[PDB]
Amino acid sequence: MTIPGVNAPGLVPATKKSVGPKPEWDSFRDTSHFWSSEGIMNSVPKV
Amino acid sequence: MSNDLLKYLSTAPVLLTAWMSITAGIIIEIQRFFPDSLSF
Amino acid sequence: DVSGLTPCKDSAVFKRRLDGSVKKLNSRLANYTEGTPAYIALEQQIEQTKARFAKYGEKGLLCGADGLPHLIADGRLDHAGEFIIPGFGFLYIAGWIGWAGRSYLQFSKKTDKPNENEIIINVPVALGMMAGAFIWPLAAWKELIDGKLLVPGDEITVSPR
Amino acid sequence: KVRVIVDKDPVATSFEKWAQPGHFSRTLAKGPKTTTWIWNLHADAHDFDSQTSSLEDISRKIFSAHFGQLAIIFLWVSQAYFHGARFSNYSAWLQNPTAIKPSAQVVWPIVGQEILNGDVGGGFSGVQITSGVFQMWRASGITNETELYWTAMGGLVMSALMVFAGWFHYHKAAPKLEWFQNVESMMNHHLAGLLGLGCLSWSGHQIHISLPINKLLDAGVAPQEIPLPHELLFNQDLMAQLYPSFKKGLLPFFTLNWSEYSDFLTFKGGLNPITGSLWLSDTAHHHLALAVLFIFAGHMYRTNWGIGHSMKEILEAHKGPLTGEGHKGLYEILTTSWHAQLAINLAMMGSLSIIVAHHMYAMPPYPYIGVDYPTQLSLFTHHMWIGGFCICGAAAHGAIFMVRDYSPVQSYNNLLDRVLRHRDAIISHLNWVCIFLGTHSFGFYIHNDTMRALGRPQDMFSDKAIQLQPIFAKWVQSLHTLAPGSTAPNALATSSYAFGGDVVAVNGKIAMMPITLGTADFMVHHIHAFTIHVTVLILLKGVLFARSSRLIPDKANLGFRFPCDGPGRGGTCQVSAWDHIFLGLFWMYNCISVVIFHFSWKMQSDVWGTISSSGKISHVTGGNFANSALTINGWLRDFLWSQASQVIQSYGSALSAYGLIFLGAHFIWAFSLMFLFSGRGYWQELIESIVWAHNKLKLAPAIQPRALSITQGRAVGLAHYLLGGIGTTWSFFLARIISVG
Amino acid sequence: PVEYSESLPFLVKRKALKGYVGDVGFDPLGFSEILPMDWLREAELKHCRVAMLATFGFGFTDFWHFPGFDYTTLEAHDACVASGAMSQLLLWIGLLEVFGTIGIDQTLRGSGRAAGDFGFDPLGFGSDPAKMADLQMKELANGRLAMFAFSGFVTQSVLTGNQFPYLFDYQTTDVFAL
Amino acid sequence: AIAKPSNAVPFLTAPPCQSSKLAGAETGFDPLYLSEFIDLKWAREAELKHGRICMLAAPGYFFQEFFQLPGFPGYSPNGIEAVSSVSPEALAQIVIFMSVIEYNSNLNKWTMDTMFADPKREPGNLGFDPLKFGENKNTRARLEMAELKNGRLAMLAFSGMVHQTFVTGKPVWASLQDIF
Ligand code: CLA
Ligand code: CLA
Ligand code: CLA
Ligand SMILES: CC1=C(C#C/C(C)=C/C=C/C(C)=C/C=C/C=C(C)/C=C/C=C(C)/C=C/[C@@]23O[C@]2(C)C[C@@H](O)CC3(C)C)C(C)(C)C[C@H](O)C1
Ligand code: SF4
Repeated sequence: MTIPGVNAPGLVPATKKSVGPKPEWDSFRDTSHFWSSEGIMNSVPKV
Repeated sequence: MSNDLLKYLSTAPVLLTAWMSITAGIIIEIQRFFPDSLSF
Repeated sequence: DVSGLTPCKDSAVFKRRLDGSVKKLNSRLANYTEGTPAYIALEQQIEQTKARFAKYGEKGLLCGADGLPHLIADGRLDHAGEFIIPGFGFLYIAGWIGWAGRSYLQFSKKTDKPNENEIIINVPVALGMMAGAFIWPLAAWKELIDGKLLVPGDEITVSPR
Repeated sequence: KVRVIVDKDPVATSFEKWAQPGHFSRTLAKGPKTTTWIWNLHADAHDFDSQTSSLEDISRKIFSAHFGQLAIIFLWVSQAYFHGARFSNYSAWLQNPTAIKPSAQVVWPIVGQEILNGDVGGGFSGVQITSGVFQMWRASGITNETELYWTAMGGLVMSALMVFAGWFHYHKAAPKLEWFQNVESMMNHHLAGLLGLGCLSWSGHQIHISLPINKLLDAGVAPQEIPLPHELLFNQDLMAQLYPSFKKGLLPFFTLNWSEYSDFLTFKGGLNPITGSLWLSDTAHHHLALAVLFIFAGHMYRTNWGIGHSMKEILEAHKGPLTGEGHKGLYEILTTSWHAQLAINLAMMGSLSIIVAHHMYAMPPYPYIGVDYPTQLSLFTHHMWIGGFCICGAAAHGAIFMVRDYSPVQSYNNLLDRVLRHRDAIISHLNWVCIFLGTHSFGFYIHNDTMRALGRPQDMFSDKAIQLQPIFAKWVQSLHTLAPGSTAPNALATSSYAFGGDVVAVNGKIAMMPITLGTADFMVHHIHAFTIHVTVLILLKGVLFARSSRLIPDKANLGFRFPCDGPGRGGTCQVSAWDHIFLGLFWMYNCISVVIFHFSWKMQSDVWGTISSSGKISHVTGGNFANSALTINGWLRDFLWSQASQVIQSYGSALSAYGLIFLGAHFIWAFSLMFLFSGRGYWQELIESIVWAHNKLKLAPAIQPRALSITQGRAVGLAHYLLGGIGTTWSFFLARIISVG
Repeated sequence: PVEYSESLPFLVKRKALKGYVGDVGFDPLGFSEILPMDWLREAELKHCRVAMLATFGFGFTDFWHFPGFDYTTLEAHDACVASGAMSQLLLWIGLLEVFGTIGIDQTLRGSGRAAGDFGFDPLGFGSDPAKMADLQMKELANGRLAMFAFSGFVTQSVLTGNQFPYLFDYQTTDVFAL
Repeated sequence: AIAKPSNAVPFLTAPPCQSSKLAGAETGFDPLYLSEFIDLKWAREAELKHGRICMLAAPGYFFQEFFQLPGFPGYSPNGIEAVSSVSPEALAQIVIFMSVIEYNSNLNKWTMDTMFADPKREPGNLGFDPLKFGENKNTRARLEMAELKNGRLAMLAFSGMVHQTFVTGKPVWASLQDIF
């Protein structure tokens, strides 16, 4: 395991995704956990 | 919660329902983990 | 061997039953595609069926002409696990339950309000009685020897004969 | 003046009376001395009129109890929608309704019960449902599961709101009896406000969301490419592309050019050929017209302003020579007594449920519900049973009103008094009607059985030996078939195809077909009449003789439900109106069982089936009703024995649950006969012996055990009898119809 | 004498909000009349504190993350639910919230505990009673700001697809132009 | 403004165990208030018994990977497959030894009332002190508190060892050294 601090960096910088064009409302609505048929099924606890 | 609600939960039907639900859960989980045991 | 029965390991009818069950599931299996929840669930069903049949064969149960296990309950220790061991287990559990009930009744009567103690259980002491009933065979014997298990005969109502 | 007046904080929120079980009743508040106390607790739980004496408190309790019931109903609607969303093949069924079997329940694999997850199509394994909710949602326009999920969450929110309202309207702000007794305002709001605006809103929903989605689905657009309801709601261009009249806007409504909306507001009648169900445009027009009717109706009764009627004067004005004072005092009776209102409302609710059953099968309202034979049978039978139960509740609460809230001072010489004063004539004439009707109707069957057994078919009451034709039913059917041309010119097709016309069919299966009536229909209808008449005899005798009788002049003093008045006068067993209800529940059970058996056999023999390309019609049983329904032997052989095969042969399959429930229902029905035949004295003596056995081991309880009361033994026997019978028929019908259809 | 709200001076004061911190009278919809103030204020402080932690954590995870967790802020929840590191938060926060529901039960029954007081003050900030009222008001102010802050963070992040500022691409130029 | 706050959870009322004389009472840790319901002496008798069993178990579990009883059959370095592989008639004899000790120590006193029917009989004072450390009453409180704390730590430690072995499939020390 990568113990953060001793055998790994304490905090890694996050991926800067760069400023760009916006997404589409349909694009991030047909993947939401409450307004997508498959998103609802992917929101059930796996367990 | 309070002495009153604890007494109500200690009433006979609530206790029977809780205890029989616990017993049914024990039996069901035993069946899940040791299924189809016709004999010892 | 007893009563003309044979073990389920060398039971052609038992094997035929196993193959029939397996073939029935695998048929029902045709409706669903690979990798789906229903497909994997039916695969679990087939595995559990095969495991059950293998376990029944290994356990030494006797299979009759109909090809189903037959339990022998006469006292022979070759088939103790069928009735004798489960029998003692149930007897212990049932005596546990009865002893917990009896001891709680003995407590609840001494209370100032036994009628309300029966319908509103004093759970803190009731759990104590349930725990203490684990040693009921010795407790029952001790109470019998001390004359506290049985109420005498003329202290119990009896109707006009 | 009609106004809102409430009491602030009338009751404190505390668990002390949760801990105290019998707080509500004066007798039970002391505590238990016998096990009868436990039973009396549940028996008198919701008897507010016996618990208290204040009509205000009774009304407040009833109002908040109604809120609790509404919360439970909302949770139930939530369960339906959520299970459809999560554990159902609704998407597959929507893509292919004819081939896919609707299913919205999945069992876990624990003890090998996973076999119940049968093959329902669409790569889904579960228990087939028969509630019609899939067709309901298709009519409503739901095409995806997110919609089902969100309406389920909304239902949960509504259930929580109802629980909060029930708490608030009893513990924080409870109304007054003056508020409760504003019946005129209540009727105005329920006609114009509840029913009228409910119909108006449903019509708007239909016109805006259901017609476009359903028309596109029938055209062939798959659910994925259907425009969403929020798009369809405001996109008038798409609505104009679908229905051209939408481009004209609301000006043809505000000006009285209502004919411009003829495309989406139709009077076509009949059934849609595609879905084999009622036209949704017709349904929208129907609900809109009803909204107008109810909003018009709800402005009748008086309120804070001068205009309006008063039910008191309306009743008091209706009196005739043969009725004395007429309806005087009934307004006071129905404003003071909740039991009278409960009686009337239960009677109407039950009769309305029966009417719903009779109408839904004949005019399938939801798409692809006619071909779904399990759904039709299940809904018809369910609503018939609910109707019978509600009617007997009506009789019971009428009897309760007679026992408790009746008083001659208010009813001196009104219709209630005049009815009580010749109850003997009423009951004797109904008794003669029952004997005559039953003798003739069942003697037709017995005569037919005797002639068949003697080998004399020429002497039967058959369609070809001695015809008993229903000439009036046939005449009415002919009139309804000719109606669309002559007496309903603007209607294009018949109201129902049962009267006559074409044979509506979707794919191979037949959705609706004309139902022909003959000798067997005559016999079974007169059997229905006899059963209804005997049930009315029992219930009406119980209601009329609730006060007293020639046997017990002071029956009202004993109470509503009491065991007897001793073995004197030869025996006064079951003299109570409660016992009359107990006896009438058996008779409505018999009535509804015969009705559902008639429905099942008639529809499988003569309507349901498949139609081939050449026009050959093949029915499930093969039209054997017309010739085998003439004898009790034919009823026993060709219906019970013949159709029990699908139930008894169900083991090892998905219907194994139906087989198990069949056996269990038989067991419970048999178990009930113990309580129905036995008596309390035997069981009390047996309990005495068992109590001796326990006392010998020093474990006899402080709460002494007792045999059940006589009324309780009757109630337990009746409940087990009804549960066993209804469960037997439930399993039998469901297994048979799911297997064959 | 009639009491008017200091935030809605066209309405009469509720009279149920007396003796509480941050009492400008903002309650047009009358929740205090129905629900108890102790329950409402415990909920307010819980939302305030969770929202402060959430708005700090969202921005922090937009910049830095532990070596094992290589997910962005949006997919972090799903990735960590799959990994099992959200169950480890729900178990150790659910323990805390079991103790919390015992506490709110006690204070609603009248134990003596305040609405949101857990006594958690290790470093001694505000141990003087004079500073405690001011710090309570400042806590409420910062938390009620952080609620809107986190709401804007999540909504603008999903709406824009940009990492820290949650601003459209055109908003990083010519936003002060005549 | 709690009148009698708990010394451990100061936003909760004092439990009954806090105002008692058993050892370790001040912490006052009882969020669920189980001391009000359960008999307090009976629970110290259970606490001490569990802690003693667990603080025999945890060193045993942790050192059975390193060491073997010379010549013992069925040995495995990890306790779970060790108990799976060891002959049943050794575990049976261990259980019989424990049962004999329990029965003879608790003769005629197995119920909440029968045990502690005697006022002298203290929670967990079974009388096992061959070396007589208890005669010195100056350090009795120190030793009692140390026994209680060590037993509790041993319960948690044994639980952790067993569940870490379930997670990893490897013994305690191997699982620990494969982290760093
Ligand atoms: C709007 C509906 C309605 C309302 C508000 C009432 C209200 C009332 N009825 Mg009821 N009643 C109704 C419908 C209604 N009834 C119907 C439909 C019938 C016909 C069957 C009756 C017949 C009837 C009689 C004959 C009597 C009442 C009585 C009462 C009063 C007391 C009831 C009580 O406390 O029960 C509390 C609840 C119970 C005791 C539980 C009942 C459980 C039933 C019997 C079985 C449920 C089975 C379940 C659904 C399925 C089990 C499945 C299995 C596999 C486990 C109360 C005023 C009694 C009275 O004295 O009135 C003044 C009375 O004697 N009612
Ligand atoms: C098959 C079983 C059975 C039968 C035959 C009857 C018969 C009757 N019940 Mg019912 N009843 C039953 C079960 C049955 N009951 C059960 C299980 C219960 C308990 C819930 C009740 C409870 C009950 C009550 C509470 C009441 C009835 C009533 C009646 C009578 C209805 C009037 C009628 O049509 O009479 C005509 C006779 C029949 C329908 C029987 C068969 C007739 C055949 C066709 C022959 C008739 C011709 C001729 C005269 C005789 C044949 C020749 C002969 C000389 C050889 C009738 C005597 C009601 C009553 O008395 O109303 C007046 C009534 O109040 N019953
Ligand atoms: C909860 C306690 C516990 C339990 C249930 C077991 C169970 C087991 N151990 Mg043991 N073990 C324990 C504690 C325990 N151990 C302790 C504390 C140690 C010392 C580190 C060991 C060291 C140990 C080894 C080295 C081995 C086992 C092994 C075994 C297995 C076979 C039995 C055996 O050979 O025991 C051997 C028992 C011992 C060597 C000594 C036990 C110490 C007892 C419990 C102390 C109690 C007495 C007390 C201190 C004396 C008071 C004196 C006073 C009068 C003055 C079995 C699974 C074998 C194995 O690995 O099989 C897979 C094996 O080889 N154990
Ligand atoms: C304050 C408050 C409340 C609250 C709160 C909230 C929301 C608190 C949130 C706290 C939070 C968010 C705490 C995270 C901790 C994360 C840790 C310790 C991570 C360990 C990580 C470890 C040990 C390892 C990670 C790994 O990557 C490593 C290093 C190596 C990789 O190979 C893989 C693995 C996975 C092994 C209440 C209770 C709701 C109400 C009350 O009123 C007020
Ligand atoms: S059995 Fe019951 S109803 Fe019949 S006479 Fe005796 S007491 Fe009366």
